[PDB]
Amino acid sequence: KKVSITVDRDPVATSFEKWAQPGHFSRTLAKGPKTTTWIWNLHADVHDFDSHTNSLEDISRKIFSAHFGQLSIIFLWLSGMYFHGARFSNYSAWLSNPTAVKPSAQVVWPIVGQEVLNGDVGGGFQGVQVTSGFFQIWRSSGITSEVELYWCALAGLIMSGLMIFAGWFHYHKAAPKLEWFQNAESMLNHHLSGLLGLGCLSWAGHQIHVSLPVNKLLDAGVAPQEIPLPHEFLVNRDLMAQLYPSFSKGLVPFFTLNWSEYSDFLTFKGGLNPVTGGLWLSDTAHHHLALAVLFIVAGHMYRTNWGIGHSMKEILEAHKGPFTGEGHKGLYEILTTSWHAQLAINLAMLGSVSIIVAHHMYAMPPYPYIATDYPTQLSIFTHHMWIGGFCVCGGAAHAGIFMVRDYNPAQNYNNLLDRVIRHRDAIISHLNWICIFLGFHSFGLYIHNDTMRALGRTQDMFSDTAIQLKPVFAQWVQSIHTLAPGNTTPNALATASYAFGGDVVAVGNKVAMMPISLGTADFMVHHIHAFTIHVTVLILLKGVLFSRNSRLIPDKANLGFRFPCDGPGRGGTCQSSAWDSVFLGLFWMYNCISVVIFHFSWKMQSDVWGTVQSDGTVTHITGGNFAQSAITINGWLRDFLWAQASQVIQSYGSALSAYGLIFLGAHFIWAFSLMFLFSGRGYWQELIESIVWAHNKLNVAPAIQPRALSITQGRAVGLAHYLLGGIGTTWAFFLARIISVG
Amino acid sequence: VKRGSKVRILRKESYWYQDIGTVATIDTSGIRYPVVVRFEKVSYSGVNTNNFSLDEVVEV
Amino acid sequence: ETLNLQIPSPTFEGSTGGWLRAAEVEEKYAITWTSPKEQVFEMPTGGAAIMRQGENLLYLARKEQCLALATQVKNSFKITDYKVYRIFPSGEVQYLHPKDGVFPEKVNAGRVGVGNVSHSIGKNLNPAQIKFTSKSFNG
Amino acid sequence: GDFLIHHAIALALHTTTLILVKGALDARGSKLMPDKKDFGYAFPCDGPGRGGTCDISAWDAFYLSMFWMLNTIGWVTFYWHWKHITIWQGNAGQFNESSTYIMGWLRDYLWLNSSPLINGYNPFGMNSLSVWSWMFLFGHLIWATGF
Amino acid sequence: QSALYTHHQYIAGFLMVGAFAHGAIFFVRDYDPEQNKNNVLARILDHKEAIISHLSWVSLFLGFHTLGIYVHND
Amino acid sequence: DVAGLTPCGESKEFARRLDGSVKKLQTRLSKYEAGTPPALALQKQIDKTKNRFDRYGKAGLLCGTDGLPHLITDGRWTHSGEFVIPGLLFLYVAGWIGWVGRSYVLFARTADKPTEKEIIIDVPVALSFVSTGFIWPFSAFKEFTSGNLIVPADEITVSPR
Amino acid sequence: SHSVKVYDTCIGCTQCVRACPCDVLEMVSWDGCKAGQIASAPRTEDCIGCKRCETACPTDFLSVRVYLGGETTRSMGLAY
Ligand code: CLA
Ligand code: CLA
Ligand code: CLA
Ligand code: CLA
Ligand code: CLA
Ligand code: CLA
Ligand SMILES: CC1=CCCC(C)(C)[C@H]1/C=C/C(C)=C/C=C/C(C)=C/C=C/C=C(C)/C=C/C=C(C)/C=C/C1=C(C)CCCC1(C)C
Ligand SMILES: CC1=C(C/C=C(\C)CCC[C@H](C)CCC[C@H](C)CCCC(C)C)C(=O)c2ccccc2C1=O
Ligand code: SF4
Ligand code: SF4
Ligand code: SF4
Repeated sequence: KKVSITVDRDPVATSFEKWAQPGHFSRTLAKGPKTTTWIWNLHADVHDFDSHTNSLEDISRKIFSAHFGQLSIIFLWLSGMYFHGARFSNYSAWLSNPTAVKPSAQVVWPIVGQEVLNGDVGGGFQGVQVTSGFFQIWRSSGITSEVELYWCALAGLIMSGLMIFAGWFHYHKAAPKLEWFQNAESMLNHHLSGLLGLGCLSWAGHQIHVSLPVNKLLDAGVAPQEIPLPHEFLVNRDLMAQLYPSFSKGLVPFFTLNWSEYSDFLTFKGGLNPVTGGLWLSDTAHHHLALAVLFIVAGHMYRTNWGIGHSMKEILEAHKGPFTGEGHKGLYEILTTSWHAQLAINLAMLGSVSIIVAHHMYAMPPYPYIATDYPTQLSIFTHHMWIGGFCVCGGAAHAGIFMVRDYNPAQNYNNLLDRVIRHRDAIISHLNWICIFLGFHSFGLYIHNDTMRALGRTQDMFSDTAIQLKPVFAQWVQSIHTLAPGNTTPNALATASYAFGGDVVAVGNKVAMMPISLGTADFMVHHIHAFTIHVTVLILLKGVLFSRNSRLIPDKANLGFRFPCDGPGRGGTCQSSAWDSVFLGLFWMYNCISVVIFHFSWKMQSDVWGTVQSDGTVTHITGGNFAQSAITINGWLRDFLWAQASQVIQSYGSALSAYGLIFLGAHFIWAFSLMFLFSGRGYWQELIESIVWAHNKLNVAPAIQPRALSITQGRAVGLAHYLLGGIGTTWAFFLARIISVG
Repeated sequence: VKRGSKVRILRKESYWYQDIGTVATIDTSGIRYPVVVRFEKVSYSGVNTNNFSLDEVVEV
Repeated sequence: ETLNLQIPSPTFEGSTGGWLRAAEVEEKYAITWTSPKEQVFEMPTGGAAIMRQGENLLYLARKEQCLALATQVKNSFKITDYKVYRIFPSGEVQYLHPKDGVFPEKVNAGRVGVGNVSHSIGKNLNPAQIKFTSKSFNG
Repeated sequence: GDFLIHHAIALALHTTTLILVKGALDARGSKLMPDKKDFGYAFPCDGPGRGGTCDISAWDAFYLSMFWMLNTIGWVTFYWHWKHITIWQGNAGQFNESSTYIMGWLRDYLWLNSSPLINGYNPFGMNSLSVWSWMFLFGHLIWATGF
Repeated sequence: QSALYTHHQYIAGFLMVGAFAHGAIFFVRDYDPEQNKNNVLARILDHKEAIISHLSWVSLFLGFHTLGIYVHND
Repeated sequence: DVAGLTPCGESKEFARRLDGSVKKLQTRLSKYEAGTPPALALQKQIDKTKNRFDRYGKAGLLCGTDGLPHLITDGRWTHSGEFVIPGLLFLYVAGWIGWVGRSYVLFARTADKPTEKEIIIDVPVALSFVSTGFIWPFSAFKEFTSGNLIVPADEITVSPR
Repeated sequence: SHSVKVYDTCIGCTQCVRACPCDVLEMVSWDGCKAGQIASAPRTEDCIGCKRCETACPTDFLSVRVYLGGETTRSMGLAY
């Protein structure tokens, strides 16, 4: 029983004393401010626990309680989304008429004329149109009334109180010891089996006993208040049998392994529900049940307290061949003693999963009536692409912090890390070459096309009409997925997604999904994507691999993760740290995700979204101009940015005038950021000297001596305002455009 | 000057030029800069003490 | 005094961070030191190497790489028996550090002061007086 | 609208002058680098000590004021050109009404007058304004490369 | 008319920046404080902090209120 | 009137501004039933719009060709409520804030740790200072003439040149 | 090469010599200060211009001053 619970009782006293002493957590800051830099230095390093404390136990305790605090904030946020849906929304009107009422769960107060933002969203309601897709989530859950939304808001509030209590309790009353946190096998067993498997299983039970009957009654056309309450499905099996007759047999088919009895509600239909334009909820129920079994089985892999199971260290140490030295030896010790190494992995995975979520949710729209709510589809794609890109760059930020701080060569002799660092010149030179080749042969095709179109030579272009770059591999994969139902997935009835090919799905005379054809423009923008992803990897990988030392600075690890430079010598070593590669790689992340969301926005408006009409023909939002105009830069400038900025710039005096104002405000903030990015600290310190003189003249100089921001903070302020302004401008443009036309 | 006295700095390249410091000690050797002066403001380097010559320091 | 070229080197598996063509055609630097143990250190050019018990010898491209390793060994393993040499492609070896047997931060007799200016930094000459004149700005 | 743009021009003139004057008067010395005259006009910095000294030279104040000069002549020529093209149509009231807020400058000057320029070539052909249409994109490229 | 106005205003802005740049080069390189004791030039350097602080004030006074009136109208 | 402008009460374009602004609200009100909350809200807006235009018409503002009220700021007394009187109100509040902050900075200099008083403010003493600002012109001018506002040039640190 | 100067305000704290990554500076005897020693710069051909010496110095304006000059293979820090 070496996996055991071990707790220190009453470690830290619940006192307001250290609240009154800002900077108490570090020896430098606790002696008080003398310059304004102290103030910035206070906020910058506060959650950097391993810079204040030496011991891994106290660091682990602070992290566990901070995770409860984050959970409390998320639960309060969810409770507020449910409360605003219950109290300030037109959810009931939306349930009666989804394809006509526009969701709105935010109402403004009348103060300075701002009540113009309460536009006519429909259903006898005035408010701000919301695009988070909560209404479709609630309808998929089977909510059907505001009263149940009040109970969900209360459940969120109770959970939020329980998490903030638990964070206090587990830091101040009962803090686990380090040997409790250093149980990776136990934690994985419980998080796979218990967190994921039970979670999937419990959700599958809700879908089978609540979501599936309520939604079958809704899609038959029954009014929401005419639908029986969800517990009458739980007790009276006769009504559930009337909807799905397999329930007449109960749990005998489950236990005797006669599982094909349950095919009424555990289907493998594929495709979309024609009524709602969403995934079949019988498919999602079978999906969650299948995942639950796999996750619970996965949870029995690792050894905890009874001899069955794997040792994770033995698995890692056995995988070594003739190219890779000692192999994965020493990685277990890293990943159970370094929090930063774990955060680097988990941030890269969370970001990757968020980008996958973004792709899978527009192509296989899971919620009822979310496919034809085009503002929601554009919003949730753009949001999860930005979360993915940010989390992916934070994985490289904390890989750099690991290398600078937690990496020790004595325990990493001739293993995989040692070998990567010992051929990092070959890695970065080959990646650098790939980024040059791929920028020439992706963006230079655009420059070739602009020049030929400008010269009158349209036969010399890379286009469908002229020289053709055909995405043959992607077209072939689309063919395979269209041929799959009945062939390589024989029990499937429809394709996984209509994007691959097949029918046009229309809901409320709007296209839910239809095949997304690929041509020369799709080949070109996909290689644009491959190029922007490659260089972002190069900037972040070069920062992680050269974080400790280079040919330039042989002792970079002694300066730390975040230092501004090592002086003007050696020609100049400005921005040589690992932090400065995270700083430079967030710009290239911004560039990559901006072209991805622009590609999505133009391609869906041009070729997928639109209104079905007589004869079955479809009129798209921008009328199929992507194919012949996404091949030049002038086409993107004119037919995408200029043509679609009409709604944001003409929005004044309407309910979308808020987007019109945020468009300008973010354009302003973006420009304001370049003051911090193009300038240097020394100018601003000398300007502050003359302003200090004028304060000295009037005897009003402060005792906290004003300083220009540090070199690193100047870079961080410039990057933060750059990201805010660029993303905010895209946010305002995307939302005003798709609310007006979609 | 004397220890514990208040002085106005007259070194034009000092951070504390024309400000008041306090005399810490005065060397008696053949030192070029024998007067030790402490200040309440820190310089750009975060130092709050410096050596000065008598000519560089004036009593207030 | 002179570099005994036959001294065994620390065990190392090789890396791409080592020296290039300019080392065999312009100059290379060498560092030697005595170790009481057979222990792992970090190379200035890359990953980890293992120093052999007794006397070790390395070749690096920059003098700063030799001094970065020397500071690392002194703090980590308390080794101060390090000698840094400059070696030219003619075969001539130039002893570099510590230059007169004593470390620079410890005073020694017979050291002559180079670069010392008799006044404080604000007593320099303005650029205009020394314009079209060879006279130096340091007074 | 002419009142508001004249005050913006005055702000730009004062700010460009501030950087250039501060650069000239702090050229010989400051509190960060009191011996700045021994190093010349154009030097990179004095290193990361004393808090950091990036852009401390008088040349760097020329560098910083060049952006403000470009901004100033931008506001002046945008004003001249919008007021004159609206008078040349006979539609001076379009400038009179739209110049008092910034969205009028964004949609009624930049966006409205962009359309003949960005249609100099398109998938339907080209005309003699194609060369300016290319130079326009060329200008957007070099500017961004400067970043 | 548009090209000629734009051309000569851009030339003007470049010439005006260059005048101040070469005044800075004058102070660094050619200015001798001992041949200019208590001149107009030396007294400029004697109250440079006042000129820079006042220029900082007028720029903020113009900037806060011009941007404020424009944003108000918007 | 002044500078070829028209008083807003008789300019016809101000009247068209009011009429177009009310038709814009009435066409939104035409989609709702009488006692509903959107109908009540829009009627409140129509009344507020009419009140604003009526008040501006009788205030002595001068509309332009556009029909939007213009402000005269050359100093004439018939238009002092548009810049001169709001300006006097501003300078009183701004001088109050400046005088009160200066008084607290001088108090905080005489403290045990002067920099702790500025990130952790002594609220009773700072409220004592915020109350004193109502007679800042007299207090600040007496401060000036008694040689306590302006410090002499040789107690101020300056750059070498 | 870069030119490194030591002015007579040096208090002999030896901080510049310990901070120098390229062994440019050393301590020599001098009766001017209380510590009895002053920094010296005999090996400025090896100076890379990092200015770590200037960061280490505690006198009000730096006793050690580095003046970046002509660039060489040594002062550029080039291992190629
Ligand atoms: C967590 C997310 C969240 C968000 C973003 C919002 C956002 C909003 N809510 Mg909702 N709300 C939420 C959760 C949320 N709510 C929850 C959980 C509940 C259930 C209790 C409600 C119940 C609710 C009601 C009943 C109403 C709103 C309303 C509003 C709107 C105006 C709020 C306002 O101005 O009041 C401002 C109110 C104040 C008292 C101002 C307080 C400002 C202080 C100074 C903030 C200071 C924080 C403090 C200093 C932190 C440090 C602590 C200290 C010890 C130092 C706004 C759109 C209003 C609305 O929609 O009207 C149409 C409304 O009437 N909310
Ligand atoms: C079945 C057991 C189980 C479950 C469900 C969890 C669940 C969780 N752990 Mg883990 N953990 C476990 C065992 C378990 N742990 C063991 C044995 C160890 C020791 C090795 C740890 C050590 C550990 C650490 C060190 C950390 C976690 C964290 C977390 C949270 C991850 C963030 C997240 O997704 O939360 C959001 C998702 C939710 C579903 C929120 C649910 C909240 C409650 C707690 C879930 C369980 C409630 C209860 C069982 C359900 C009753 C159902 C009933 C109505 C029928 C999550 C609540 C992290 C964290 O955030 O700490 C707070 C963290 O830092 N765990
Ligand atoms: C699960 C996620 C997670 C976690 C736990 C951490 C945790 C940590 N990170 Mg990592 N990081 C993450 C995600 C995460 N980060 C991501 C996604 C990125 C990519 C951008 C990074 C990039 C990164 C870098 C580059 C650095 C860290 C550092 C740190 C540490 C110090 C935190 C601190 O004191 O900040 C205090 C928090 C603040 C000062 C908050 C201000 C940040 C922005 C500007 C405010 C947010 C703006 C807001 C959302 C929008 C405003 C609205 C506007 C319209 C007004 C801590 C270990 C630092 C370190 O040195 O650690 C050793 C460090 O240098 N991280
Ligand atoms: C429009 C602006 C712009 C442009 C063109 C570039 C261009 C480049 N950047 Mg830079 N960058 C920019 C903005 C820009 N950046 C900004 C704003 C930042 C701020 C954070 C950075 C930060 C940054 C970093 C940190 C990195 C780059 C890298 C790169 C290179 C990518 C490799 C490549 O595509 O080579 C191909 C070149 C191009 C696509 C440029 C256009 C050339 C086209 C095809 C036309 C060629 C015309 C031809 C030569 C004419 C010949 C005749 C003529 C001479 C007369 C390339 C040199 C990366 C790098 O060097 O890795 C390789 C890298 O690590 N950049
Ligand atoms: C849109 C872009 C932009 C803006 C607004 C500014 C603004 C300014 N610059 Mg910068 N600058 C920029 C771009 C920009 N610059 C670029 C690209 C460069 C080239 C590198 C420079 C280079 C530069 C130099 C070299 C100098 C300036 C100076 C100035 C000031 C001159 C105007 C003035 O004095 O009052 C205008 C004041 C403002 C515009 C401030 C706005 C008021 C704010 C937004 C209040 C809002 C508070 C709000 C509630 C906060 C919300 C926070 C949220 C988290 C809640 C001002 C701070 C000069 C200076 O500092 O003069 C003293 C100066 O020396 N700038
Ligand atoms: C109450 C304190 C106070 C006082 C009396 C002054 C007084 C002055 N300032 Mg300073 N200033 C202050 C705070 C103060 N400042 C703060 C907090 C900042 C940081 C934002 C600055 C930044 C600053 C700059 C950058 C400039 C001045 C300038 C000036 C002068 C002209 C007026 C002006 O331009 O206002 C401008 C005011 C600001 C830019 C910021 C004021 C912010 C608030 C409104 C005031 C501070 C409130 C404070 C918290 C009071 C608390 C009181 C309480 C404890 C009882 C004048 C000498 C200018 C100058 O040198 O002209 C010759 C100039 O260029 N100030
Ligand atoms: C940086 C620097 C350091 C030192 C050296 C340095 C190079 C010298 C210096 C550079 C300094 C620089 C670059 C200085 C630049 C200085 C400039 C641009 C000065 C502009 C002067 C314009 C004047 C006086 C216009 C007067 C018009 C009038 C009076 C019109 C009057 C009127 C008439 C007759 C007709 C209309 C009615 C009214 C209005 C009555
Ligand atoms: C303007 C500028 C400054 C000066 C900026 C300063 C001193 C910031 C001071 C602004 C006030 C004092 C606080 C700002 C508060 C704002 C109202 C917004 C607050 C945002 C949150 C932090 C609260 C630098 O120090 C600098 C350094 C390096 C490169 C570029 C620059 C640079 O561009
Ligand atoms: S410029 Fe700023 S960053 Fe680059 S070296 Fe000089 S100081 Fe370090
Ligand atoms: S600049 Fe660098 S190399 Fe040169 S003396 Fe100073 S610390 Fe040594
Ligand atoms: S130059 Fe500065 S750091 Fe070096 S010994 Fe002298 S006082 Fe110390």
